[PDB]
Amino acid sequence: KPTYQVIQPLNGDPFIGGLETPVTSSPLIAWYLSNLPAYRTAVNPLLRGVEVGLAHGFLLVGPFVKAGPLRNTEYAGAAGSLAAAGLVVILSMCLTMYGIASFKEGEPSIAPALTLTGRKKQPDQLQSADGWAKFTGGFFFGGVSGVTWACFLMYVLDLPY
Amino acid sequence: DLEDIANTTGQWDVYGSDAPSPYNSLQSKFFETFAAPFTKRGLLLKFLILGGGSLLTYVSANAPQDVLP
Amino acid sequence: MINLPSLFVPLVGLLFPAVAMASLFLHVEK
Amino acid sequence: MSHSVKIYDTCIGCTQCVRACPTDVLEMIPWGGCKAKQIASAPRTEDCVGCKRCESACPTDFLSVRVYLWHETTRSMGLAY
Amino acid sequence: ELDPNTPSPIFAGSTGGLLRKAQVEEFYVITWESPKEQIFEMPTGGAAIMREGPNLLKLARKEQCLALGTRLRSKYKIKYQFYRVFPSGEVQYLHPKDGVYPEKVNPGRQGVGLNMRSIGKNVSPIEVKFTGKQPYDL
Amino acid sequence: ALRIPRFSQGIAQDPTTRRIWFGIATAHDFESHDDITEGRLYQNIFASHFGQLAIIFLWTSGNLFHVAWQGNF
Ligand code: CLA
Ligand code: CLA
Ligand SMILES: CC1=C(/C=C/C(C)=C\C=CC(/C)=C/C=C/C=C(C)/C=C/C=C(C)/C=C/C2=C(C)CCCC2(C)C)C(C)(C)CCC1
Ligand SMILES: CCCCCCCCCCCCO[C@H]1O[C@H](CO)[C@@H](O[C@H]2O[C@H](CO)[C@@H](O)[C@H](O)[C@H]2O)[C@H](O)[C@H]1O
Ligand code: SF4
Ligand code: SF4
Repeated sequence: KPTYQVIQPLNGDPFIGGLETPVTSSPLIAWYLSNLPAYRTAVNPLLRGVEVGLAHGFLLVGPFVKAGPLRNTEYAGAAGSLAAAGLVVILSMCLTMYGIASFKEGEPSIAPALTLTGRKKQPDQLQSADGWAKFTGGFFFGGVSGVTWACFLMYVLDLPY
Repeated sequence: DLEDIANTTGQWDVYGSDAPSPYNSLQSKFFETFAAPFTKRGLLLKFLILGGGSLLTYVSANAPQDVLP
Repeated sequence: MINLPSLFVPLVGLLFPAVAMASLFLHVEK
Repeated sequence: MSHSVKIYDTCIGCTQCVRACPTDVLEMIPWGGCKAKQIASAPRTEDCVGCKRCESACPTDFLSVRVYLWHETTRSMGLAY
Repeated sequence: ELDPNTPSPIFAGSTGGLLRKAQVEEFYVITWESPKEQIFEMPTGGAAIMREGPNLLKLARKEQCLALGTRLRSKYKIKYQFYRVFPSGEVQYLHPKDGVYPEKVNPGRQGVGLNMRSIGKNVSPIEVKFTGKQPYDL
Repeated sequence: ALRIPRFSQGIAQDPTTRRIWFGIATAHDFESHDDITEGRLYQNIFASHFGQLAIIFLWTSGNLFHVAWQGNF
């Protein structure tokens, strides 16, 4: 109702930064981002893995199939996979050996729901190594794969321009 | 008092942190173990960095009749 | 077969690096 | 050492002499006779960063301190963050 | 926070102080007295007001929160007071302890000033080779 | 906030990046860094530069080995 929320710097105390303006916390945005790993950890990291792998997947094509090193390809193995089914791979363990900055070793299974979560102190960590696996495992099958309905999609194209 | 409109529906209000969408499409365990071997992750990565990276580079460099540098 | 001695620049200038940039991220942790 | 820079002098009087330096130096610990009788070189130094604001003022007549600590926490440099 | 809103040291916004490393490790915070409603200077670039409560602002790191003095004693007041908050409790009772005002006498506490030998002719370099049996761990 | 670099100690639990650089450039300063004795040191430069002569022959070898099958002689 007010001048802009009940007017506030942060959630509350103004001695943390964030300076909650728009571009920060307008219900216009903060909802365009929480089926995913923004505020709350849906299901485990398991599945988010491939919508992440895949979406980021069929990117990196015209970047390296239309800006490729000697470009506009007449090779049936480009306008798609070619190599870049390398990036996802050079970085699908650019990750795994960051989940070695995560260990914390468990197995609860709580992607099913119980009592309206919080995951509470959900900030900081509180996602152990046996989580960051099933994500960067979702990554490979999201990266490699997400590279082919790029490729596989013929190409009808416009522009332009 | 007409513009005292009793806040034309309060809302409740604050929706929530509560509850402005259900969740994630039911597509899941339609990958259960499907693609495992990072879902058998129980000791790996050393395997995929000789394997994958000896076949992004073994045949990837070699070639039967140049099309040279 | 004809004309094929190209593996000792990636296994070195490429893959050997992969190893240690990975591996030696032992400096961070192991 | 881990914060070991010597500003000592001989007067260790601290009036129109020296005070400046974030926390580190809770002295006035009068040794049994040294004129305005307050002495030594520090208190418990495991607290703050690495100034030489430490002299800049009130004698050390010799050296004056600076960084020499090496073993160096973070709290011991602003940035652990 | 709000459901508990216990404030004292007015501000509004700011991209200055406190961020991630004051939970995951240590905390640090200053407290004070004051007469009547007065506008101050601030660490972190900004600037606000006073009146009371505890007058208890929390601060990122302790070099930051004594500079209320390096000006916040060119603006009246005996009393200003900063402690050390953890993510759980104590040991390091920061402006607590005994007496206060660095330049008095109750006890002596630490300090020393000497090493082995004093400032005198240490043209004498580094002596023994570092070896587990002759008093050079101090 | 863990413990790492296996020789120094002040360096070893320094939370920044100095942790790294300063690791990779105290290595060769044997005389006085944690691990050392006038007995250690000496020998710790001795089987060091036996790690020398050693690297001078993997140089010279290859010098004579990119030459013998191509590289006119
Ligand atoms: C790539 C990035 C770079 C980075 C790291 C940042 C980082 C930041 N910016 Mg920022 N900014 C950038 C580029 C960047 N900016 C550019 C180019 C502009 C235009 C001048 C701005 C204008 C801007 C403003 C006005 C503000 C910030 C703020 C911030 C801070 C917090 C805001 C936030 O994260 O909300 C979360 C952000 C989102 C949820 C982004 C969602 C938008 C997506 C979905 C766009 C999708 C595009 C769509 C498909 C079509 C567009 C096509 C094309 C034209 C782009 C953060 C430090 C805020 C700040 O100062 O700190 C509090 C402040 O409000 N920025
Ligand atoms: C324009 C150019 C320029 C040039 C020609 C150089 C040249 C040099 N710089 Mg340098 N530098 C530059 C700009 C430049 N710099 C700039 C702009 C900055 C910052 C403003 C620096 C900051 C800098 C620093 C701090 C240092 C140097 C050093 C050096 C020297 C080290 C050479 C080397 O082979 O290391 C080779 C480098 C590497 C092996 C590291 C790269 C790692 C990458 C490839 C990993 C990629 C991650 C990937 C996504 C992960 C995949 C996973 C896989 C590993 C498993 C060399 C003289 C160093 C030096 O003095 O050494 C004697 C060092 O001190 N530079
Ligand atoms: C988040 C995300 C992601 C990921 C990220 C990551 C995870 C990254 C990582 C990265 C990494 C993980 C990296 C690494 C790097 C490495 C390095 C950089 C290394 C190295 C090195 C070196 C060079 C060494 C040196 C040395 C040492 C240290 C020892 C002694 C001395 C010497 C010299 C030897 C992406 C983007 C994908 C997307 C999605 C989301
Ligand atoms: C490829 C074959 C997949 C079919 C499932 C059988 C083996 C699954 C691999 C895990 C090995 C342990 O076997 C297990 O399988 C079931 C899943 O179907 C388990 O059920 C559960 O186990 C985990 C233990 O924390 C939980 O996170 C999950 O709720 C679930 O996967 C039983 O705890 C056990 O029988
Ligand atoms: S020399 Fe410095 S601080 Fe030392 S005794 Fe005097 S003023 Fe005290
Ligand atoms: S000189 Fe040293 S001890 Fe003194 S204040 Fe500065 S940093 Fe602290």
